[PDB]
Amino acid sequence: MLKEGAKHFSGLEEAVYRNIQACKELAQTTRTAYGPNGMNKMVINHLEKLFVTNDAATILRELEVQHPAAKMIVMASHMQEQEVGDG
Amino acid sequence: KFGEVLEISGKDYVQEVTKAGEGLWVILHLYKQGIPLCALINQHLSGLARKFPDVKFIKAISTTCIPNYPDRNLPTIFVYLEGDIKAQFIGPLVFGGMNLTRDELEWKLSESGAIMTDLEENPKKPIEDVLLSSVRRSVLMKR
Amino acid sequence: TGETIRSQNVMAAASIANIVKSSLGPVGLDKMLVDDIGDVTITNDGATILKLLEVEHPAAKVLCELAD
Amino acid sequence: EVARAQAALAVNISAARGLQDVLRTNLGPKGTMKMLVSGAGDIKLTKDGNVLLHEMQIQHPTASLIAKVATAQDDITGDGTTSNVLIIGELLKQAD
Amino acid sequence: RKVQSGNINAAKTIADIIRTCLGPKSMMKMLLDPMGGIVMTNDGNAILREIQVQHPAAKSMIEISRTQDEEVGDGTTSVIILAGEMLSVAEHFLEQQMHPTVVISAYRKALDDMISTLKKISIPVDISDSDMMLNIINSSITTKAISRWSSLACNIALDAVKMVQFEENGRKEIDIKKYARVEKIPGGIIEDSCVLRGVMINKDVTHPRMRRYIKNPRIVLLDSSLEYKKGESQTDIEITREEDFTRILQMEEEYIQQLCEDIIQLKPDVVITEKGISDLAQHYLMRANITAIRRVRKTDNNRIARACGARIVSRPEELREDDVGTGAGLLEIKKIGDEYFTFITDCKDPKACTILLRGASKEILSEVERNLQDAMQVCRNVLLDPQLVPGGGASEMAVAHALTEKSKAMTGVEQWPYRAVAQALEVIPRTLIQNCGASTIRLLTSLRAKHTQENCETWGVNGETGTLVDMKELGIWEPLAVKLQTYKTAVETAVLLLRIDDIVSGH
Amino acid sequence: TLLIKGPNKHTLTQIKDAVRDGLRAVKNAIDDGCVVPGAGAVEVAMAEALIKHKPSVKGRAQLGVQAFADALLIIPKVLAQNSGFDLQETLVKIQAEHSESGQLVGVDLNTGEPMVAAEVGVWDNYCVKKQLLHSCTVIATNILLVDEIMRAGMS
Ligand SMILES: Nc1ncnc2c1ncn2[C@@H]1O[C@H](COP(=O)(O)OP(=O)(O)O)[C@@H](O)[C@H]1O
Ligand SMILES: Nc1ncnc2c1ncn2[C@@H]1O[C@H](COP(=O)(O)OP(=O)(O)O)[C@@H](O)[C@H]1O
Repeated sequence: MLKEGAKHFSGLEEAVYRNIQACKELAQTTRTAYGPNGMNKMVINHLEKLFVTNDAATILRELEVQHPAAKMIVMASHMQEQEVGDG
Repeated sequence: KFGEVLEISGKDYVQEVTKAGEGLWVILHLYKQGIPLCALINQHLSGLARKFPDVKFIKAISTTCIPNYPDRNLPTIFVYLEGDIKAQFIGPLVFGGMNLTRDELEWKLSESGAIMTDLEENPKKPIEDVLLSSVRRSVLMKR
Repeated sequence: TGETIRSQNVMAAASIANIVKSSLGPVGLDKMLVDDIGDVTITNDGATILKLLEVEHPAAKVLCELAD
Repeated sequence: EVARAQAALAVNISAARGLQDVLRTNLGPKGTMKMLVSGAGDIKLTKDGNVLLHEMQIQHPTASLIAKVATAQDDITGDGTTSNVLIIGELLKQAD
Repeated sequence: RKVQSGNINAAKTIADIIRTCLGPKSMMKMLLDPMGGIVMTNDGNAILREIQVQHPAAKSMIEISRTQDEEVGDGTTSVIILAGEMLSVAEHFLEQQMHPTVVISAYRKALDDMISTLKKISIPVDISDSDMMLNIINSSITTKAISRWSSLACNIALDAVKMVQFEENGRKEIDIKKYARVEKIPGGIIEDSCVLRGVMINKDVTHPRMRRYIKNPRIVLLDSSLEYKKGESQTDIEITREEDFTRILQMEEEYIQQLCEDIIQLKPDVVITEKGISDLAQHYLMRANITAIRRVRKTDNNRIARACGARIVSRPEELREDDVGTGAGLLEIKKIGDEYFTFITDCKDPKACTILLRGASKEILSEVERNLQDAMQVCRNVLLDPQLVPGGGASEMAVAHALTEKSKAMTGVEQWPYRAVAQALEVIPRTLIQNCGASTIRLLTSLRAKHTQENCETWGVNGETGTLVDMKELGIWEPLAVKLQTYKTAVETAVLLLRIDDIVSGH
Repeated sequence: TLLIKGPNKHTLTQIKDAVRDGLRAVKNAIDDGCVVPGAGAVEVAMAEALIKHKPSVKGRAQLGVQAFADALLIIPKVLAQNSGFDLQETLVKIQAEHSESGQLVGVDLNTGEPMVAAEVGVWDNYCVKKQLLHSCTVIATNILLVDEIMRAGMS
């Protein structure tokens, strides 16, 4: 309208909505694990081998997100991975 | 070796890359019927060729290169040497509309840089702003 | 055909003759001519108008030739 | 080609009000920060006035000229580019 | 009768653009660029030059305005407004019966009556003292400029104007454009600008070897015919080998010996040369008791053609025994500043002095240039005719009243167009009142009722408040030739636009 | 040398810009010797002096004086709105506190109560306010004189 060019839906009302819904949708594809259970997920990228994994590290390392709210958490995840072992 | 303007078709446009020698700065003008700007450019080139016979000027009807074209191929000029492009021009915005009298030769001398005859002067440039100029003057006077 | 092209030639001759009609005698208005370039020429002479004018009709062409 | 009305002042007041409403939540220590990203995904956080006004894509030419004039007078004192568009917009609204 | 209507429509459209740009309290226009730019300015000439139209009448009016601005320099805005007003008041009301014959005679009679009224109202003035001229210049220049060093600039400009006049012989010809330029050199105090001889020499003279010092010799400049040519008119010698290069030295020695035997008795110095510089031939040339300079641009050419009077012709040798170089001229290469400067004093064609100013950056250069330009223009417009008229909006009312009285006394048939063209002169006071911000009807009625008593023709409208004030206490005066030229140009434009019949095409 | 370290991101440039602005403010506060209080305690007194103690008696001048004085109270209103309180209650409270006492009353960003900014530690500059006023006047002056906007130009 004055600043953006019909690209993003930001303004004075998306704060209490999209900034939380993005993180909710990002975390919804993760609560299926966390615990000794058999919830294997197949990963298809460039190797073309069809392999199933269980940890969320390899799942997040292959998913490509296009949102700053979702990218603000992968940095903390990588920092925690570099610091201690699990977590 | 050249000082006249002739009409070519398609064979000369291909043979110029082999007939030119010692870096010949050839110029090709796409003429369009029904536009006085093309006539003015031709009248200016008729004198520019006699002023400097060290290069070559040719004219061609805009119907050879890509005949299936709408109304986007605006008439302009194309400078070539041995097969390299030196920033071609398009549209009448670079010329200055129908108020061109002594800017084409200056732009040509600035783009070439080999036959400069003391023509390093700056153009008239568009009108300046009354607020930015006043702000700059106040800043210069305060400091 | 026959009586149509003759009427067309007569109309063209009348149209080309109704141009220098308002310029006969010492008291007359001026006429402006453009060369489809940008320059304009103001003159009120019949000979200068008949000499500097485009033509495309055969009857008008032969009339201008006879006038010259 | 021919225009003899008062729509110029109207659109100028509208652009001034829009520029004042766009930048008005960055005053005081309890303000909200802003982020800018477009080139190859470069996250850049900012909250200053001149830094924001110098790196933005404004679609209005009058607002762009106003921002340029405001930034051209920032090399005099320290930081005075902020808390300026609000008073100008209020004065323009009162004049209108 | 549709071409005249379409012409006056475009004329009024062009005139109704820069109408609100007159007086001290003028508006400001703004032009947007198609790429995404916007420039605000309050100059009518810039808007007229940056505009693009397609009607021949608009282009003719633009060319007429440009010619009027280039010839005079003051009064290139109200002409179009007056022409448009006269057209809209005459042709758009007196052409319902189609009679374009008596209108030309009515316009000529109105122009003659206006000229007679403006000539029978002027007051004489004296040019003996200098304080009155400076006061008039300061009052006429107080428009929209700075006020800090205007007195010294105007005094220097008046001195340069009084010193540049020397071509008097009965016609009073004054040329200051191509006769006096401006020089700039940074460094030093800014309070030292004055007048000097002025020689366009910076870094053109090159002396590799140290020779004698130039005190007060007799320099006689020649021509420029010693470059990379083939001789006089034949191709017997051509610069192609080293043998020809070393024979050129002997040829030049023989030529200078022939010149010395012909007409060399005052021993000249430097000569104009466009091509010819080396490390061996130049040494022999300097040893041949002669010097030569190079690197000549357009400014040096204009200087040697105006001050010295050098011409361009195919005749380097065998000239006049008393052509140029008559008088003792000093040429000491001073080291003041940082570049080589020449002060050619007392030579041929005197009264060609230039200015000498030492400022700082480019802003000072531009401001002193525009100050000198406007002051010289005002001085030339004032000295051209020692007659002043009280402007502001007092002479037009008296002219209109005299025209109305003459029309009522003659009792003619064509009185309607005469009255229409006489009542179309109150546009400037109405525009001034509208720009000031007051009533344009009551003020006009009061001004019309005031200009009809007994001995009252100097009461105008103030351009800063909006009240009627006498011109004898304010100090607003204008020259006489400018108003006459404006009226003549307006009448000629109206006559040219009124004598247009049909428009066709040709080659 | 002011050596700084960060957690390897883009906040280091922000910290550098902040310390540069702080150094600039310190340099500006050391060239002069007069420092006036801030926290929104100068616009209220200015408006009170422009409204009450009028320099002259003229309706035409007052029509502009009132508009210029009513536009200087936007800073405290915006501050109170961004702090999380009301807009008119704090305004009339500060007005009553300034009318009853007579000292420079500031704006508190904690409880919304009128307090004195001359005893806490909030300070400002001197030439900054003058430059801001000059810029605002220059901008507001060369805007209302716009007549018409035409579509032309080629360069
Ligand atoms: N102090 C004043 N009192 C009365 N009239 C004034 C005063 N100052 C300027 N004017 C009027 O304003 C007009 C300005 O004309 P100007 O815009 O200079 O014409 P141009 O654009 O053709 O040079 C003058 O004709 C003059 O009569
Ligand atoms: N410690 C403080 N307490 C209350 N208000 C403050 C304080 N510091 C600054 N302000 C307010 O912030 C405003 C200016 O903030 P800002 O626009 O960010 O510029 P700056 O960063 O130079 O202060 C001032 O009007 C002032 O009232």
